[PDB]
Amino acid sequence: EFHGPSWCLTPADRGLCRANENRFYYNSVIGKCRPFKYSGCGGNENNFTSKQECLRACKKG
Repeated sequence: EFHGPSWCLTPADRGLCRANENRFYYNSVIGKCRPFKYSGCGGNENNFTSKQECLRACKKG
């Protein structure tokens, strides 16, 4: 059904810069966006800052 992009089901990038942030990662198992300590610079393009945007993007309802 979906084309299958390459940045919504990728593993949460957490290993590059050195900053203890808090981005919302979309879990492909439960579907809910679980916040994770994002390193910072470098990583995939799925680093959300809120939860309403994470669901409105990969879920789109």
